[PDB]
Amino acid sequence: AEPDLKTALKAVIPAKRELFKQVKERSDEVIGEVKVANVIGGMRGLKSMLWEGSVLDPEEGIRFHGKTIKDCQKELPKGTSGTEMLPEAMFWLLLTGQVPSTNQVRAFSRELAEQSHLPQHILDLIKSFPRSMHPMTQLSIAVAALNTESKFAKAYEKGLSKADYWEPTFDDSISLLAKIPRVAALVFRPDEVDQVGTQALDASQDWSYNFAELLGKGGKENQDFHDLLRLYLALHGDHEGGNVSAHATHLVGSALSDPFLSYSAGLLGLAGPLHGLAAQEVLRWILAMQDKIGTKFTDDDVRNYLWDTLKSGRVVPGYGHGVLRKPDPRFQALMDFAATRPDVLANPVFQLVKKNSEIAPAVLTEHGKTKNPHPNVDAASGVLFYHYGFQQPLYYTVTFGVSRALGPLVQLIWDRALGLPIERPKSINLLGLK
Amino acid sequence: AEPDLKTALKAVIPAKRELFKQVKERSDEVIGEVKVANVIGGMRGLKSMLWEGSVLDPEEGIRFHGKTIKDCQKELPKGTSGTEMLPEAMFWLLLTGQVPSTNQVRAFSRELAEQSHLPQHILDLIKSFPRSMHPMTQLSIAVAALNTESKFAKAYEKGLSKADYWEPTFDDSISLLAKIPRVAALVFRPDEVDQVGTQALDASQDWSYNFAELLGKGGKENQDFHDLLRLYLALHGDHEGGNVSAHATHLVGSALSDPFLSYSAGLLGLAGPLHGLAAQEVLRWILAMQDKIGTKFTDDDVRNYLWDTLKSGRVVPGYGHGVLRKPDPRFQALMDFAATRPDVLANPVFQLVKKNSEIAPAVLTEHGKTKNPHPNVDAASGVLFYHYGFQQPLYYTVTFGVSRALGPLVQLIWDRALGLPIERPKSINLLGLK
Repeated sequence: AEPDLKTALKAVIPAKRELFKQVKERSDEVIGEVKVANVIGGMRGLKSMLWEGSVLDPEEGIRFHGKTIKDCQKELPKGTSGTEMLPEAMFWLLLTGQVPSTNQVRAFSRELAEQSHLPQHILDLIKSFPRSMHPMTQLSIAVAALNTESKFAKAYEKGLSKADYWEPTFDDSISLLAKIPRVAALVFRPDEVDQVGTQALDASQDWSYNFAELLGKGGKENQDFHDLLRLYLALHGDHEGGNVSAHATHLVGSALSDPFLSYSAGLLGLAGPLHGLAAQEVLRWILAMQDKIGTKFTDDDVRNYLWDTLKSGRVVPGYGHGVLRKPDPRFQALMDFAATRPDVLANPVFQLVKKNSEIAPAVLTEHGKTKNPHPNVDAASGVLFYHYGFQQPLYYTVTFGVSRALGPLVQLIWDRALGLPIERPKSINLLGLK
Repeated sequence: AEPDLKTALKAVIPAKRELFKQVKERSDEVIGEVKVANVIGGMRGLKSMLWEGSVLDPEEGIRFHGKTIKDCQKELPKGTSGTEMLPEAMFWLLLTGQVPSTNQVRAFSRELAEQSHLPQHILDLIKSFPRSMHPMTQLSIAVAALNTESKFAKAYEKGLSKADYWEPTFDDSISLLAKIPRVAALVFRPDEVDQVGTQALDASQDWSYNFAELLGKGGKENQDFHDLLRLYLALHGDHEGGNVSAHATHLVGSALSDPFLSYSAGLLGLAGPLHGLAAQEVLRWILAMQDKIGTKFTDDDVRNYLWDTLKSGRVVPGYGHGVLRKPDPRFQALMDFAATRPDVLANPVFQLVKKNSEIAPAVLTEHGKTKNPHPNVDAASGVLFYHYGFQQPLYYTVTFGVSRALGPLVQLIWDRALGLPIERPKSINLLGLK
């Protein structure tokens, strides 16, 4: 009987609190400059928040406590079936700094499954949504409505010591994490709310598998989709604090709003076109290209389509977000998953994504307008979901929403464990900058 | 007719765009330093965001395009009846930089009343809320659900010029502003959704009056509450960008989420105990003090209570601003309103708030820990709502929610008009500060 997640976390809290004390003695130490560029540039490049679980390496890409995507694919536990790392395990790692054992992960998956259920009022609330309501709005709303179940909100109202803030924060995070796939499934399946809302989960089986089950893609016939979904959810869990969904969650949480409310704010940010639409834009762009170039096509047809796009003044979606000298290692992980699956490699839409990734970087480099010409994770994700029958791009941010619960909830727990204060920058008007 | 609000705004957009260009030539100018204190201190004192409508003067308090609270009380238009400045007028002033005429305000009030109506699905959504759901959660959720009516979300989806982002943003802001009092009234009155949801508003009357009407406090017998409600909503509209409800709105809005979604995020922040509970805390504290000091007390009984509170390690809620060297001029405005009304002066609980404001500052100064020991607006607001029959403090943040739509929506419109980019600071881990 090995330590469970809460216990593992308690063990590493004291070293973090100590590290925090050491850093705090250097409060007065100067680490950067603020320029006008930063004030009017949405704080671009201004190092001004704390985030523990992930740091972007300029050469290796995103890393979780120093572990690369490849380190995680090897070290982190897998499901009962399949080849891919579990998001639960990624969560463990983000929270504790440590790789759980398989045994530990199975026990955590079991708790997640035991807390998956929803109050009747949430299902009633979802049933009131019109068909036209955007799925991200549905997801944000239903997550915020679960604040009726917040142990943190109740304990704060009863009186709670600051040193105890993290415990009910942790309990609400696990609860949110357990319920969010079922909420997402209900957004996917508006006509099945009563049944999907109360469908009993296989408690032996993992978080992604049970999400797949609530989407109507369970069983052994879908074990490759399960592996995809595990991988996707793991890869998208956390990417530093500066992205809007993470920052919004931190910010709202810093006023001591519970995690249901805080992540709802994160999801309202993720609903924003400049933040959660990249995977859809890419799939749309690839489909259009396929339509134009035809199903059987030549390296030249692709290469010259790219030139036509760039000479029009359009961007090539899914390329060049990064600072890296190579592809986003999250992209590479998705292509490594593909390489083992012959039916995916036989899909002409995937073949076009792959061809494009061998050709577009050189085109973008010659063209010279983007700082970095390499693919990011959004270049491959949409297509892989498309291949398994998720052919309505509008819902792809929903899946992103499920994944992006992991990192921001971890940071909330830590924010509370350390006692980080309310987030309060200082504003200035344009007249004031002169 | 004189120019309507939209037109007045278009006239001042080019000068702001020009001013923005002048500031942008100075991008490279250095205006501050970033310390470790700032990274671990929720960005405290880091001047890093833009906010146009309000700037805090260290001597005069909050100012709106350079106008004090007293400048606004004198210059700004009033209702058909009453003595107090209208929030609609304050909105005009925040948006345009200019005092509207009375005629202009009446025309804007008429539009607000004509757009107050709600879709059937929002009333169905509100009916699904359980009695236990916190009122702020209800308000945040219902505001986000109105994104079904967003002109900005639809226009972005169809394709829209970046220089035209502000127009649909403006239209969604006015629409939100028009509907939010009716949404708030429904949170106050869950048993009357049928009537309060569809009740036609008097178009000749102002925004606060019609809010009062939807709360079940319309008519001539309530003309003083109307004036209170006007004053309160005006005073709380905007207080720089750094507060959580403002910052969250800006932040989520910078990813181009529409104003319904963006202000919903603002309201999830306002639902945080560290941001929207101050009026409640103060009222609870004054009532407890009243109970303790008894029927017959002196200045010393009160003075001793203050010492007991501070020696316990507790704060005196409603006292102590971060910069300002006098009472908050928003407090003074609320006490000036009281002084005119004999009914309010006959309230024992009001008399105790006033006594405390003549005594506590000297006590807090002697004690020496509270940085500036003067009352702020939270010292007086709760009691004045209590006097007019709002006797469940749980709902006081809802009223705050209505008011705080004004400033953040103005800033969104400007963010879009100037083309401000997505808000994206840079995070760092604790190990990284070493």
